Amino acid sequence: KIFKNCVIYINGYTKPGRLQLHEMIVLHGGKFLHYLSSKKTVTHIVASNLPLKKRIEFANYKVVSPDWIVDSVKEARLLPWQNYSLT
Repeated sequence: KIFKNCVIYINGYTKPGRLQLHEMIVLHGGKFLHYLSSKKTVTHIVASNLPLKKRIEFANYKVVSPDWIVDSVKEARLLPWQNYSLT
Protein backbone atom coordinates (compact mmCIF):
# COMPACT_ATOMS: atom_id res chain seq x y z
CA LYS A 1 0.00 0.00 0.00
CA ILE A 2 2.61 2.51 -1.16
CA PHE A 3 -0.02 5.03 -2.35
CA LYS A 4 -1.81 5.29 0.99
CA ASN A 5 -3.00 8.90 1.49
CA CYS A 6 -2.51 9.69 -2.18
CA VAL A 7 -5.42 10.99 -4.18
CA ILE A 8 -4.57 11.11 -7.84
CA TYR A 9 -6.12 12.90 -10.82
CA ILE A 10 -4.97 11.84 -14.27
CA ASN A 11 -4.98 14.51 -16.94
CA GLY A 12 -4.89 13.84 -20.67
CA TYR A 13 -3.39 10.95 -22.56
CA THR A 14 -0.86 8.74 -20.78
CA LYS A 15 1.09 5.53 -21.31
CA PRO A 16 0.09 3.26 -19.55
CA GLY A 17 -3.60 4.19 -20.05
CA ARG A 18 -5.69 5.82 -17.34
CA LEU A 19 -7.54 2.59 -16.58
CA GLN A 20 -4.32 0.65 -16.08
CA LEU A 21 -2.86 3.42 -13.85
CA HIS A 22 -6.13 3.58 -11.81
CA GLU A 23 -5.81 -0.16 -11.20
CA MET A 24 -2.22 0.24 -10.03
CA ILE A 25 -3.26 3.10 -7.76
CA VAL A 26 -6.14 1.33 -6.01
CA LEU A 27 -4.22 -1.99 -5.94
CA HIS A 28 -1.53 -0.23 -3.95
CA GLY A 29 -3.58 1.64 -1.41
CA GLY A 30 -4.45 4.94 -3.10
CA LYS A 31 -7.50 6.70 -4.54
CA PHE A 32 -8.17 8.44 -7.84
CA LEU A 33 -10.57 11.16 -9.04
CA HIS A 34 -12.46 11.35 -12.33
CA TYR A 35 -12.99 15.07 -11.80
CA LEU A 36 -10.38 17.57 -10.65
CA SER A 37 -12.08 19.17 -7.67
CA SER A 38 -9.54 21.20 -5.70
CA LYS A 39 -6.30 20.83 -3.75
CA LYS A 40 -8.47 19.97 -0.75
CA THR A 41 -8.66 16.41 -2.00
CA VAL A 42 -6.19 15.96 -4.87
CA THR A 43 -2.65 15.09 -3.74
CA HIS A 44 -1.06 14.53 -7.17
CA ILE A 45 -1.87 15.15 -10.82
CA VAL A 46 -0.50 12.70 -13.41
CA ALA A 47 0.16 13.90 -16.95
CA SER A 48 2.44 13.20 -19.90
CA ASN A 49 2.92 16.82 -20.90
CA LEU A 50 1.20 20.15 -20.35
CA PRO A 51 0.01 22.76 -22.82
CA LEU A 52 0.61 26.28 -21.47
CA LYS A 53 -3.03 26.51 -20.36
CA LYS A 54 -2.59 23.43 -18.18
CA ARG A 55 0.70 24.64 -16.74
CA ILE A 56 -1.33 27.66 -15.63
CA GLU A 57 -4.33 25.62 -14.44
CA PHE A 58 -2.12 23.19 -12.46
CA ALA A 59 0.40 25.62 -11.02
CA ASN A 60 1.31 24.69 -7.44
CA TYR A 61 -0.11 21.21 -7.80
CA LYS A 62 2.40 18.39 -7.75
CA VAL A 63 2.27 17.36 -11.39
CA VAL A 64 4.14 14.15 -12.17
CA SER A 65 4.64 11.84 -15.15
CA PRO A 66 2.89 8.41 -15.19
CA ASP A 67 6.34 6.81 -14.62
CA TRP A 68 6.02 7.93 -11.03
CA ILE A 69 3.28 5.35 -10.53
CA VAL A 70 4.88 2.63 -12.65
CA ASP A 71 8.31 3.04 -11.09
CA SER A 72 7.01 3.25 -7.51
CA VAL A 73 5.08 0.04 -8.04
CA LYS A 74 8.12 -1.79 -9.48
CA GLU A 75 10.32 -0.58 -6.63
CA ALA A 76 7.58 -1.41 -4.14
CA ARG A 77 8.04 1.97 -2.44
CA LEU A 78 6.77 5.50 -2.95
CA LEU A 79 9.43 7.23 -5.01
CA PRO A 80 10.08 11.00 -4.60
CA TRP A 81 7.45 12.80 -6.65
CA GLN A 82 10.00 15.59 -7.37
CA ASN A 83 12.02 13.18 -9.51
CA TYR A 84 8.98 12.89 -11.79
CA SER A 85 7.73 16.45 -11.63
CA LEU A 86 6.94 18.02 -14.99
CA THR A 87 7.48 21.54 -13.69
